[PDB]
Amino acid sequence: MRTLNFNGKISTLEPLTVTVKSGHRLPRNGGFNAAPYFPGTSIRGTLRHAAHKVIVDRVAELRSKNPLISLFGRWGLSGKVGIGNAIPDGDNQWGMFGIDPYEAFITGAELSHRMSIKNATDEEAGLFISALIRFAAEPRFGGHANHNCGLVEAHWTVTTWKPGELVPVTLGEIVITPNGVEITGDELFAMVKAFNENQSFDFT
Amino acid sequence: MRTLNFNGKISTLEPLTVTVKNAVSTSGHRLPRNGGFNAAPYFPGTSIRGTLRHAAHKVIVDRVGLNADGKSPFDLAEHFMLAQGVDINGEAPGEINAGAELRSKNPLISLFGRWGLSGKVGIGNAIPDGDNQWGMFGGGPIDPYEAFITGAELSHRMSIKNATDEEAGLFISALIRFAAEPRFGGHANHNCGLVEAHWTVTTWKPGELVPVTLGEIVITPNGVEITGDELFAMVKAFNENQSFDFTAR
Amino acid sequence: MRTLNFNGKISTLEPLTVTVKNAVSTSGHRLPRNGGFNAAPYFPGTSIRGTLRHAAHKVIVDRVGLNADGKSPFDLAEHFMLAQGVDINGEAETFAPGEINAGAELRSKNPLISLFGRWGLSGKVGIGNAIPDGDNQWGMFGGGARSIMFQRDESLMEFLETDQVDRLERLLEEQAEASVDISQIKTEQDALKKAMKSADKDTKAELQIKVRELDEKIQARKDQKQESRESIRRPIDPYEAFITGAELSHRMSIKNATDEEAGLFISALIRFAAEPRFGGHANHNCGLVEAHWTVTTWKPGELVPVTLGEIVITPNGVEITGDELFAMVKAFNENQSFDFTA
Amino acid sequence: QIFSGQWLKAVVEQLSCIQGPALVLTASHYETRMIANQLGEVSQPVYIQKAGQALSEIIKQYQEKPGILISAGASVGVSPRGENGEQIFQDLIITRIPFLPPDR
Repeated sequence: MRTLNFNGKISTLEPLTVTVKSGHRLPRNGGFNAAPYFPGTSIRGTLRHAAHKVIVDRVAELRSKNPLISLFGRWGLSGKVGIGNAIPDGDNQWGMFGIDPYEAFITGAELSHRMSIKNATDEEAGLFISALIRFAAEPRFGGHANHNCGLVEAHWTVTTWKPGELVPVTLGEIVITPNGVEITGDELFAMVKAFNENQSFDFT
Repeated sequence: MRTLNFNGKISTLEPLTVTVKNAVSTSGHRLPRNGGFNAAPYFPGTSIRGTLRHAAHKVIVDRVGLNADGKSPFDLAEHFMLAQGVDINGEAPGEINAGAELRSKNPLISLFGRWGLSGKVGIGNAIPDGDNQWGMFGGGPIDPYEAFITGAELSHRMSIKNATDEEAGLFISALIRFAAEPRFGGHANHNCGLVEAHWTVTTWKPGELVPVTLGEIVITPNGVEITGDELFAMVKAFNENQSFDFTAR
Repeated sequence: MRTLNFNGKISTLEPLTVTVKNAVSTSGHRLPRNGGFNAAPYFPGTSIRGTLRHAAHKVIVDRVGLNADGKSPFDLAEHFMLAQGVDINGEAETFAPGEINAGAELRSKNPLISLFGRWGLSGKVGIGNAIPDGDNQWGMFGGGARSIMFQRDESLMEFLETDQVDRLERLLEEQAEASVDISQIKTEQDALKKAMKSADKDTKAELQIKVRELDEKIQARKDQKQESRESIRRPIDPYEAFITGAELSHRMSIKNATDEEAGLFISALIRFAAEPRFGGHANHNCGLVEAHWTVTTWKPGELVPVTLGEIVITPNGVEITGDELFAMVKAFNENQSFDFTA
Repeated sequence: QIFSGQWLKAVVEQLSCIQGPALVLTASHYETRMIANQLGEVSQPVYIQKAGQALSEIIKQYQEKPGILISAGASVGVSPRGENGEQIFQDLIITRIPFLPPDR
C-alpha cells in the first residue's frame, strides 16, 4: 500500500532525440526561450512496453487481476504509476545535433527525474521494478532506431512514505546501465519477490 | 480561537495542470486564466482545497482507527459528509447553536464546512510569481494540455478563521499527510501535480497592528519541516484530544 | 465634527467575489455591474460597509470586555443594533418628535450607531463601491466539479464495509438513472424555454406554469432517487470575481466625524485587517485584500483638503501614518463615556 | 391586453346559444385562447387554433365533424367549405372588430 517515489538522475551517454512522432525541436518548458525538457510521455511509453513484454515473457478488483493495468491503467481505470519528465540541471547543455538536424542533449547529460506509484501494493509495485530491470537489457530512451538514440544510465532513489509521518524512508537504489541492472535494499528485493510469487496476470 | 494565515510559495517539481471545464475550450485543456484571454494562469483554490480536504479525511479515518478486517467504522453518509460535505442521508432554526458543538466534536467538518455550515479554512488560488511559467505538455493527434513548469513559484495563501487548537492541528496534520503524496490537480500519469511547498503560518490577534509568525511549515520530497513550537503544540493538541465524535451533523 | 474622506485602493490578494441578489440570474453568478450588462463590475459598498460594521461591533464588544464565562454584557437587541442595525424591540422610529437633539447625545454615547446609523439615525460613514482601475480585472473563478470520492481514488474502498460498498454502488446506479431522467426532463424544459420567450402575451403564462410543475416533478424525482437527495458528481457553477492584485478605487467618507467616531472607524479597520476578508467564497480564501487609504479632510470654506495620513492594510501589518489618525485612535480608546445600551 | 370578464361571459353566452355549426373569427390567438378557456364545451366540438398553428389541419378536423370553430387570424381568403361544396356553418361570430394595435 506504500506510495513509492523514485527520485533520481538520468545520465545520458548519447544524444537523446524526441518528438519523432516547425523544425525538430524539443518540447518547450514554458515560453520559447526557456529550458527544454525530455517529455515523460516517451518515458511512460517505454515503461508501458517494458511492463507489456515482461508480462508476455512470464505469460480495485481489476487491480489484483492485472498488475500492468493497475500500474498504468486504461481510460476508465486510474493507473497508479506516473512518470514525469527529465529536466536539465544546468544552463545551456543542449544543442542542434545531426537531412534536417534534430535537437538533443549533449553526451554526459544529467537530468533530474521523478516517478511515482500511488498507493502501490508490493505485488503490482514489484512489476514496475521488474519492468526497469528488463528495460536495463535494452535501455532505449530515444526516438531513433536507425541511429540508436536512447542509450542511457539512470540511478533512482526509491523513497516510500507511509502517510502521516514527517519524513520518508528510502527503500533502496535502482541503477540501470549498459553493464546491467543494480539493485539495493533487501525490502525492494522482497517487494519484487512478492510480485514474482503471485502469478496474477491478464492480457490486453 | 485564532486566525492562522498560511502565506507562502509552491514550487512545482513536475508540471501542474487542472482541467477546469470553464476555461478548457476547442483548443484543448486550457489552464484557468485569472482574467481575460491574456491574463496569468492561476491554479484554482478549489483543487488544492479538495486535495487538503481529502488529506484531512484520510488522517481522520486513520486516527479513528481501523478494525481487524482493516475497515473504517464510518458509513457512506459520514464519509461523504467528511470529504464532500454532501448530505447523502438528507437530514434549521434549531441549528443556530448546534453549530458550536457540531464543530467542537467534529473538527474536520468545522474546518471544511458543509452545506449551510461555514468552513473555517479558506484555501486560496496559487498564482505564479514570474512570467512564462506555463506551457503545453503531453505531446504524443493528441490534445496537448496546459500546465505549469518545473520550479514555477506559485504564491499561495490559505487562512483558517477562528480555529481552535484541535482545528489547527487537524489542518497541520492534513498538510503532513498530503506531503506524503504532495500531488495537486490531476494528470497522475505523466507525474504532473507533485509540488514542494512552504508556508509561513502567521496569526493575527484581532486588534493588534501586526501579525505574529507562529513559524514555517515546509513540504519537500525529503521531509516535512515544522518550525515553531506553536505548530507542534496545535498538532499534539489535535492528536491527544479524545473527544471527537465524527458521527454527528 | 470633521469630515474624513478615505480615498484609496484595494488590491486583491485573493479573488474578490460577491453574490448580489439582483446581479445574479439564472444565466449564472455575475458581479454587480456598474450600469447595464457590459459595464465594469464593482464590488458593492454594501458588502464593505457590512464587513466594516461587524468589525466595529467586534471592536466594541472587545473593548467593553467579557465576563468570566466569556459572555458580553450586551443583549441580543444591543448586538443587532450595534452590528446588524435592526431593532428587535421596535425602539426605532423615523422623524419622530422627541428624538430632536437626542441624536447628538446618542451619537456621543454610541459611536457605532453614529458611524453606521440605524433606522431613523443617519449613518455618518458612507462606504463607497469599489471600482476597478483598469479593464479586464474580472473573470470566472471557482467552478470545478464535485466527484465521487472513491472513483477519484480507490484507496478509500479498503475503508468501507461491504454493506457500505453496496450502498455506494446503489448510490451510483441510482444517481445515474436519475441523471438520465433529469436529463430528459431538462430536454423537455429547454424545449419549453424556446417558446417561453417566443410567444404571444399570456400564452406564455401557461408555459410558466408548465415549467413550474416540471420543476415540482424534478423535486419529486429528487425524492424518488433515495440515498443522496441530490446529484453527487455535479459541475459547480463558476462565480465571477476580481482577479488577484486587482486595483479597486474606493472612496469612503465619514460626514462630520468626531475624533471618537474616527478613532472607532480606524480601530475597526485595524481589527478588519486581522482577517481582511470582503465578500464571499471564503472556502476558496476569496476576499483577502490589502488596502491603502489616504485619509484627507476638507474644512468647509477651504479650497483644498489636507491629508491627515494614510492607513495601509497589508498581510505584514497595519501601517498608520500622520499624527492625526493616531490621535483619533487614542481619543476613541481613552473615552470611557460610551453607553451602548441606549 | 386584459379582456373584461363581463364581455367574456356575454360572448360565451351567445356562443353557447348557437344551435348549429359556427365559425368564430376572433382577432388574436390570445383571444382564441381566452375564449376557449372561458367556454365549457357545452356545444358540439370546439376546435381551437393554437398560436402559430396551421388552419387547414383544423379545417379537415372540422369537415369530418362540423361544430364550433374558434380560429383567430386565419381567413386570408379561405373557407371551411365541405367536400362537394356547401355552407357547413350557418353562423359566423366576429367577436371583436380586429382593431390593429397602436404602432409608435
